[PDB]
Amino acid sequence: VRYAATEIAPTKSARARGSYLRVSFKNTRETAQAINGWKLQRALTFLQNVIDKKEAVPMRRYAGSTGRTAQGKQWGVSRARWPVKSAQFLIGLLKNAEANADAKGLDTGNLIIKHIQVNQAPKQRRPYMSNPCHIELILTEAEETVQKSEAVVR
Amino acid sequence: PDSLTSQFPNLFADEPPPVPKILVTTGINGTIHKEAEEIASIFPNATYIRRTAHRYAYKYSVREIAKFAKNRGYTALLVVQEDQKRPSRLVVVHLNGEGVPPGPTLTYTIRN
Amino acid sequence: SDEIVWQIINQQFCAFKLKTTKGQNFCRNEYSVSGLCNRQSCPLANSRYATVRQSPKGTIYLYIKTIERSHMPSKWWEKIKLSQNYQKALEQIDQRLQFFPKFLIHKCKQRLTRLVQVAIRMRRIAAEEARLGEKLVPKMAPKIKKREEARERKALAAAKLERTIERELLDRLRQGAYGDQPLNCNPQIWKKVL
Amino acid sequence: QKWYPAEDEAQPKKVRKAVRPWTPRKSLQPGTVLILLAGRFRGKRVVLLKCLDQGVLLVTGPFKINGVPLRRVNARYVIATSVKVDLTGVDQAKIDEVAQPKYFTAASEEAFFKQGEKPQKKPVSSTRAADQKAIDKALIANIKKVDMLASYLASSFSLRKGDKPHLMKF
Amino acid sequence: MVAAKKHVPIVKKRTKRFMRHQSDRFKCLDSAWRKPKGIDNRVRRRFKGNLAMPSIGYGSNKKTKHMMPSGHKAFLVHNVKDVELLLMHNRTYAAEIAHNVSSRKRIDIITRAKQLGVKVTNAKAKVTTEV
RNA sequence: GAGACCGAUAGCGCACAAGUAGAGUGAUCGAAAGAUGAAAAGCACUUUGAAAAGAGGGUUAAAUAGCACGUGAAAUUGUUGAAAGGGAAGCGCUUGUGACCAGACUUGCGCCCGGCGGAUCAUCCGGUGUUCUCACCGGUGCACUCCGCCGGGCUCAGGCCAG
RNA sequence: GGGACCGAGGACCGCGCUCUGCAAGGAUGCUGGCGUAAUGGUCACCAGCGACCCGUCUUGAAACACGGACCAAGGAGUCAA
Ligand SMILES: [Zn+2]
Repeated sequence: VRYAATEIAPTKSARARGSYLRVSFKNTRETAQAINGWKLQRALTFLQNVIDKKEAVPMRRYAGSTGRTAQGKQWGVSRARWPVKSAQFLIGLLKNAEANADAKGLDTGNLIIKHIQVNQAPKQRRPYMSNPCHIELILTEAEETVQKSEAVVR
Repeated sequence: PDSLTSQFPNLFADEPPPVPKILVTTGINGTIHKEAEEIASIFPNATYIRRTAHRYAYKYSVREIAKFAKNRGYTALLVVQEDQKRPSRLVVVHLNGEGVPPGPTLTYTIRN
Repeated sequence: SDEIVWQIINQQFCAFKLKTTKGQNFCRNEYSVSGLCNRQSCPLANSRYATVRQSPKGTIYLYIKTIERSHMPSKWWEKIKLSQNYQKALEQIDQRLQFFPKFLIHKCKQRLTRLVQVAIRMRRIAAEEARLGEKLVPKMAPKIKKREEARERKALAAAKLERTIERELLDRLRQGAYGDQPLNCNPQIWKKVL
Repeated sequence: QKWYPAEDEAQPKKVRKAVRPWTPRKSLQPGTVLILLAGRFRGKRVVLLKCLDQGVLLVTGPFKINGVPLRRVNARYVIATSVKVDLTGVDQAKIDEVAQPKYFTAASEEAFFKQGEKPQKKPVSSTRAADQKAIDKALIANIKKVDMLASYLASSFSLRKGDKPHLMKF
Repeated sequence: MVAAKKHVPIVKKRTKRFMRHQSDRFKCLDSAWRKPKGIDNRVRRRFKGNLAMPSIGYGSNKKTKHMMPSGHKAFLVHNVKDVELLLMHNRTYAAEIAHNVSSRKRIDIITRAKQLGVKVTNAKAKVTTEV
């Protein structure tokens, strides 16, 4: 039979969740896709630069023609914006998972974001509807490989 | 533990056999050959033999194979029982040596 | 009034009738030569009838029903022991179901045939199951399986498995379990340990 | 037999299909060189000995010329070639012996422990090798007399460019 | 020799389900067959390249109707008394244990069918083998 | 006191804050909204941090039952994996490739020889019930007969696809 | 003489013939292969051919007009005289 790819061990992992966050789902989905599969320190610098209006977030799926700056040359996408609240909610979620990893005894300088996922929260019932979101994310240490012994003949 | 040594003299004796010889087989007319061979690679000096050759072959019992492998010189006999074409139970039988009978049988459950 | 009894059973209702979607109907009466709801093998519609049954002591009996005692269902069937010799047992049916409908003579021999081969088939698979010693047992109940799936999840977190392996491996290097000049480690690493 | 028929399984009716002898084609004669087209000896030229029943043909190489032993083959899987060799001196009694159907036809510790192992290649029998030599002894001596037949029978048949089998005369 | 009786070869005239028209496009329409009733419906007038309709010409052979690939007809069984109804028909029918039968009652059915020589379709659902 | 009634878009508008909340100057109009668990045992304590939120840990048979709470469909959405594509593609017939899943006849009977044991064997004894000639027990034994079991020997029948 | 497709039925019964049995009221014989896979199913994709809007309602014509964003639940010949 087939066997699915098993989960990396929980003591090598670190989890963080955010539910019912009053933040736009289309913007947070585009912000989370920008930093998926990055280093932890790489992501915290990028999301802080988005806060300080330095580096822009490309818009790919939920893309609206708002800005066309030269900062999109590093992504290849001609549409860019600056999600501030989406960066702030994702920063506090990444810092939460960094604190969780240190409680579990993980190496702070070598987490990567292997899993980020944005869902939709229930709509806030007020003709105008808000679009909140759920966010969950998992950090793990980089895969460490050790050397093999030379095989012994007998 | 004095109660354990008297009840099971073979496991808790002075000196075990130096190089244990282990035989791994499957459930009867099993289909988990790749899973049992990897379990055979877990324990050093272990060989895998399928329980039944063909679908319409002789239906050897665990009691028989324990007698057959003890004659050849094996130390333990392992049977991996399958459910849903996946390993589900591990039966560990201790064949021992010389004159003492095949010792305790420990059945386990392989879940994940 | 055997035809009238058949009209009520067949068209309206019978308590022994099992209806399948496969095209054949089945009779649940224990006194039926063939478990089918046809006219020739109804114990109810046929005032004179024969069947073959097996006692749990292993004795095969021939049950004969006559019309002259049909008003008393307690004294209805007469039980007649059949021989273990197969060709002799077939002759008792021919002798005792004399002047009966050919269907009832035929289906009593076939029911005799099936019951004798089942006993041989019973003794063969009992001998094989006593040889293997394997027995079918129920699997784990849904609630117990839900319990061990939940408590294994908590045990896996509480184990902290790769931390415990590292903790125990570093314990043995400290305590000198690997011996002097180990093939386990790197000599510039042992000089750190002193 | 022993049992009464326990079901309504009807017997088959009496079929009207009598077995009659197979009539081979006129091109198949004892001594005809044949070209094998299928099997493990495909493309090899061999010499026919006897026409058996139901389209089977008893054929030898002989073994010292090409490598094909005493064997059976089906008529439709072979091609007959116009060259015919002499069988003077070949033992018809020995050929009639190797033409029998029985000739080419035929729980413990060791049974359990050889489950999954590839069986070893059993060698040739004494009678199989001896009967081969007895049949071929008068055969290749016949083959040497006709010029270039030895290299013909040791060779393998193949098709070149422009070789159209509907126009080739065999 | 424990198998089904001698049966003529099973020929299925069509192995594919008749699917309702436009059921692939609209999720509200289930795939269960409904005959089209519009007078300009291209399926109804039976133009080429469209879905065929069910018809009595697709009907299977009466000798092999309701027969499993092994040659048996399925028999739904709820307890041990139902298997014994198959004592005389162990070559024509096969025991299909109902889905709401418990674990223990299934083993009683499976033991009984082996003694009677009756094939079981689902003999490994809630059971396991212990040595 | 009842029912071949309805079962939370049903049944009275209202199973619950219901002529309530809300609208209109007013006469009047008038909703939505049931279900944790057997028991709150309704998450102590550690640690993030400004929150209707996490990570540990605990209660419980179960917390993927945590006062967003039985089950938890579809539309719709995100992540992971496979494949494809550039105004394509979608449906019908027919193969091919890859992935996953399943797993074919359920695989047996019959003779001969030796030993062992039970019987429906013995014109054996005793008892019980019966439809009054049929069944069932208890005790005897192996001259005959018949069944099993064990140990040898032999034969036959077996599902499907080719040629 | 060469080739293709097919083998329905299932004790005997009939008409016959080249009469120790036959080609005469429907296929048997021999040999081989088949369980770490014979043989199927589902999904995805490529390929050849075909077709490419449904219900209503008119027309010589639907290439007219009306309805259709999607999904769940509700929803229309009933009961009395
Ligand atoms: Zn009936």
